[PDB]
Amino acid sequence: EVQLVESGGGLVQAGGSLRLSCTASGLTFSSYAMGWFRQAPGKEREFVAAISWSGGDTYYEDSVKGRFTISRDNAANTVYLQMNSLKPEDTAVYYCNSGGIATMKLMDQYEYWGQGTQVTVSS
Amino acid sequence: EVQLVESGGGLVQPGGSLRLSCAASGFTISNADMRWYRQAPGKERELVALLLSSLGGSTEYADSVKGRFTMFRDNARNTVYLQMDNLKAEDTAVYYCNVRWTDYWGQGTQVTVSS
Amino acid sequence: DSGPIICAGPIHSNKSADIPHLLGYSEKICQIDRLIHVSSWLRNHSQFQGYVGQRGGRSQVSYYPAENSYSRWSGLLSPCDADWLGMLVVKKAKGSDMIVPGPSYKGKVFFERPTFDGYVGWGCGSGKSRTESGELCSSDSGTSSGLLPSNRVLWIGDVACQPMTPIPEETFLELKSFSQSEFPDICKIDGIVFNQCEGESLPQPFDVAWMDVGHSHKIIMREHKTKWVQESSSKDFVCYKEGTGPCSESEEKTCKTSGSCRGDMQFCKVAGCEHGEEASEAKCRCSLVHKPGEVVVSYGGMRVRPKCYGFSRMMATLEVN
Repeated sequence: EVQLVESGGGLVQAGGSLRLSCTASGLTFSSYAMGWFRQAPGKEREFVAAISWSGGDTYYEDSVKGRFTISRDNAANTVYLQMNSLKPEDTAVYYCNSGGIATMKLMDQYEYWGQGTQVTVSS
Repeated sequence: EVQLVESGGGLVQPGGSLRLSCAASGFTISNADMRWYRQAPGKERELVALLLSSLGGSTEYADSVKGRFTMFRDNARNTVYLQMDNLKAEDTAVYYCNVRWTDYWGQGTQVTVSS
Repeated sequence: DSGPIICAGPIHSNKSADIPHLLGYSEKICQIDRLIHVSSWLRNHSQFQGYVGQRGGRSQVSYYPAENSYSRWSGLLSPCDADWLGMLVVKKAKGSDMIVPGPSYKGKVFFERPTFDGYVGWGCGSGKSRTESGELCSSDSGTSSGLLPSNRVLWIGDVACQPMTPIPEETFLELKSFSQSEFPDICKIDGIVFNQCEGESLPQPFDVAWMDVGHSHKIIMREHKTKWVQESSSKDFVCYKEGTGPCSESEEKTCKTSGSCRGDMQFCKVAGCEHGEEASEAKCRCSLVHKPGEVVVSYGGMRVRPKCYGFSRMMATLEVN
């Protein structure tokens, strides 16, 4: 009955900045390690970022390491993802999920997905 | 003190019927879970039938004797029975009366099923 | 429920796949996460083939009671987890072992409870499942595919196992004297001879706090004040790769001793991290397990650190006159 509905999309311009949020309910936030995933149009899902329970350990995709910053707030059960220096190639629907700190890149154990937020960047 | 007597065994052709008995002295079966055991010659023991007075008095049988063994208890005569039906030659063993979670055991009776 | 420590739930394909013995501590933690230890235990003892914890992992293992204080802390190790790490051994159940009533035993394949002597685990054979009593294995089409979900595993008690600092015999005998003075109305616990008694009642369920300082038998207490302390030793850190899985022996030893592996700040002061460049995907990274530390118990005057501190269900024979 895990229900993690996210928000933060829009049509930000090239080089813009947007902040996404994902509220997780029905599951212990402070123990799960959350991650953000993307979906380019007409393509499968890719791992983007992850964060440990304490918020001290994060990893990114190599192409997006230069800008993104994922931080978590255990008080209101939200996981965030700063989007700095956007590029036109970042147009994708961002899905917030959870489960495991190491076994995160492989997108095979992921039952179910959030509604997702559509983020599109115009040149 | 606690003594369980065991009786009711004997010889019987396959497909017969027989009823065992197990008197309990020093305590009441109305509030004690009871198990029936059997040890065929040359091999170890295993559960046969349980009357879990702690689970609402529900009877319960092993898959090997299910559909052929019936277990029930009446508190008036302080005895527990095991009605056996459609006995095959595989059931020739010595049957024990054992109180759950304790080492009180019966002396054992021989039930032989053969032609 | 708590989260996985390292790895998410397994997705098993071949039910006869061999379970290797990986030396890495983080690899052992990942195996614990995927309920590989319970699968290997069932294979070794109960003639079982396949895996438990399929698609669910360790997060959704059944507990008795459902509300468990130590379950919500992922880093706290259960007796089975301690078994996979070599701390203790979970024995195969014998005829004399007692199965506590109250838990829902229908459909379970494995369930363990901490006894007054050691730790006992019951397991059902392949293609079989425990009945409602918990005393019998019966045929079941559900546990036939060879892959079973985590709801088939039951763990009894609010147990937490940890590294133990050894204590001498005099302290143990003083603690036993305190326990026997504090429990004058108990004669037998799980068939192990407690204080002398000429009159034995029927065994009854008994919920009581206990510790496993480590000797002939456990110590059960009624009054106690348990404190938690964080030492941030090498056991409190688990090192993993970027997204693939846990690191091997060599990488783990490199990061945990040489101090050239980046991670979080706690690991940075405890051991030392790598700084400067950031393209270290191959290099391992280490974080701290989500546990409140190790329990120090202040019971019977002088205070001790137990091996396992828990609140489980045992069997007691009360005194009669």
